[PDB]
Amino acid sequence: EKQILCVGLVVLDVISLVDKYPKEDSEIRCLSQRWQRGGNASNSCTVLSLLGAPCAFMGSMAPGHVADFVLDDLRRYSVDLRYTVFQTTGSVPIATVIINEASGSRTILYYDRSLPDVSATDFEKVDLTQFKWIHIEGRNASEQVKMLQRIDAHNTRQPPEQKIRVSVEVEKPREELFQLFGYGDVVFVSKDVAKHLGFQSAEEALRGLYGRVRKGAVLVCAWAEEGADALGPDGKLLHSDAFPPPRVVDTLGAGDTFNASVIFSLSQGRSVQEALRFGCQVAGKKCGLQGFDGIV
Amino acid sequence: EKQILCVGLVVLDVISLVDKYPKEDSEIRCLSQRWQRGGNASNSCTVLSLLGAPCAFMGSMAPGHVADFVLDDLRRYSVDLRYTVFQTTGSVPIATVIINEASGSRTILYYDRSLPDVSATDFEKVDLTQFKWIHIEGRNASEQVKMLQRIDAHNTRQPPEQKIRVSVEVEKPREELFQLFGYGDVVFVSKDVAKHLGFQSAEEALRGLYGRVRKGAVLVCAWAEEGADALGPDGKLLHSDAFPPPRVVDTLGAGDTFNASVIFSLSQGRSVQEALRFGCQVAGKKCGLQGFDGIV
Ligand SMILES: Nc1ncnc2c1ncn2[C@@H]1O[C@H](COP(=O)(O)OP(=O)(O)NP(=O)(O)O)[C@@H](O)[C@H]1O
Ligand SMILES: Nc1ncnc2c1ncn2[C@@H]1O[C@H](COP(=O)(O)OP(=O)(O)NP(=O)(O)O)[C@@H](O)[C@H]1O
Ligand SMILES: OC[C@H]1O[C@](O)(CO)[C@@H](O)[C@@H]1O
Ligand SMILES: OC[C@H]1O[C@](O)(CO)[C@@H](O)[C@@H]1O
Repeated sequence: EKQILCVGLVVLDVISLVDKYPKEDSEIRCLSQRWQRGGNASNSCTVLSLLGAPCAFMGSMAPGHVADFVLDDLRRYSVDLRYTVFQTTGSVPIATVIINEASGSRTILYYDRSLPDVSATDFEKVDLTQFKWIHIEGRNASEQVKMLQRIDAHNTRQPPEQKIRVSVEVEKPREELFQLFGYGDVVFVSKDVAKHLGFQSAEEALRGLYGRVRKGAVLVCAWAEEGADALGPDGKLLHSDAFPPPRVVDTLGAGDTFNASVIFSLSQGRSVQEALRFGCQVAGKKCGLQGFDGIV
Repeated sequence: EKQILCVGLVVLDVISLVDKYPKEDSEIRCLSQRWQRGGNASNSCTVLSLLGAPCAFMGSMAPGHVADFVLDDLRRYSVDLRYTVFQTTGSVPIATVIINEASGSRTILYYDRSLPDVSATDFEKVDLTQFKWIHIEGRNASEQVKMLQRIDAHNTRQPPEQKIRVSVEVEKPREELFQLFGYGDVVFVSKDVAKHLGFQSAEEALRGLYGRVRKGAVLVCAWAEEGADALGPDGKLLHSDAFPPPRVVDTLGAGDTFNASVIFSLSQGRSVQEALRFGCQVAGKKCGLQGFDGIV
């Protein structure tokens, strides 16, 4: 089977579990603290690997002990690391994550460490014939548009059944990312992006943004407890309710779990309605568990 | 001049500066992140060194790069490290500190790493003749009571002007620490401890706890924006208003700055009223500055 490639950034999540959300200006004893490999596209590889899809991760890396921790972790999941881009400057970014044990909330303090991003030129080296699906985590959009253009160009020269399917995620409310709406077969837009653009529900977001996707695309917007919606070319609004666990313990990476699961379901040939439901079910199962392993 | 000894624990503060206090379940970009040597008694040594008092720090240490960072930092301040207790298990504890750039608040998530504490037996090795003042950060009280007993025993055999002056801090609302109230010439009790015991002001706390200190002792309770109070044997309540800076930027270690400053003022022979005022002034100056260096 051909692999699913994810392009994005691995992050070191340094996770502090507390029994309540820290009141400002207090001192609180943490229940525990752990390191966990993170990053959106990186977490999606974890879930795709767990679901049984061969996959490859492409991101920048800076050698060192943090590098070794996260790369060792990806290897444990049998994620193909062929296209790691080693950088000679900067370092693996760090996210300081507070998990409220009472609600499973996650609050993320993020700190850029100036690691250079994967470039269009880096991407030119990928052997596209190896992949049946390529997922791109939106970050340095002007370069990513070039990567997406290279995939399109490849696709024109292939039969309908050998075309690489493409998804993109637009998760941060940053202007430069919106151009990515117009690329890919599947476009994931976050609730945060939606709300930043003045939309109040997944349905408003989809109706209000659909005109920006490429002809034939499916636009997907997950909305936490309210489930997830999608809108395709036929104009039909699709929805799944959320499937919460009996007790929500850890929502760090729930959206990434949703994304990977939708990608997997669609790549298996399932309908958008089915993918939305599967996505919500796996994400909801993940929320009732620490980390990712117990989803299967 | 004889030194001032502080017994306590060095902590690595990993500090994230943000422009607002993180809303639960959000993602926020940090303005910056830095390492800073911390720990109560450890921060007090920093300030005493800056004020021009020769001092020594005694705490547990676990070799490694964190150790090297904090020990190198203490050496920069010319703090005597003769009595470092090297441990072969556990590691230097880590405090994850969120500083709200808008208010200077500090919110501390603390994570024990099972480093063994300094013991009464460790303390027996100290050459008491070297010190004119010994400050003890309240932690493992049953052992610390033994250290305090050894200092008392030493003192009985010395002239009034060669007696070592002693202070203790009771900062955490933990039962085992309250026994320490009955030791030392100067007893610092925190606002947090006071409020945990049902007191609503520094004055209520002092009137309500004075019966627990040893005959002749001065009990001190700092109350942030409301200044600091003290109560000695003569029954007179003493007070200084706070001296806030024009802009409060960083209150991490303000209490430790207050403690060190009161200790310094008293060790120089100043009155309790003067020490309280000096303590409030140096602390307030420290609050308008990142870290400690600019206080002098
Ligand atoms: N609290 C919850 N209860 C039940 N299901 C949830 C909950 N939160 C999220 N989900 C499911 O996860 C899907 C994706 O959640 P999303 O709103 O994308 O969270 P996220 O902030 O992107 N997670 P993270 O990857 O850490 O950023 C939602 O559509 C739900 O189906
Ligand atoms: N916001 C403030 N404005 C002005 N002065 C302050 C302020 N906060 C503290 N101070 C001064 O610092 C003294 C000690 O503050 P305290 O209430 O002990 O804070 P703290 O929580 O122990 N600091 P830290 O060492 O990080 O735990 C107070 O008595 C004041 O004199
Ligand atoms: O992108 C930074 C952060 O977002 C996440 O990927 C969650 O989706 C975290 O794992 C990572 O630390
Ligand atoms: O004791 C743990 C924490 O308390 C402080 O000493 C402040 O008084 C911090 O510097 C340290 O990280």
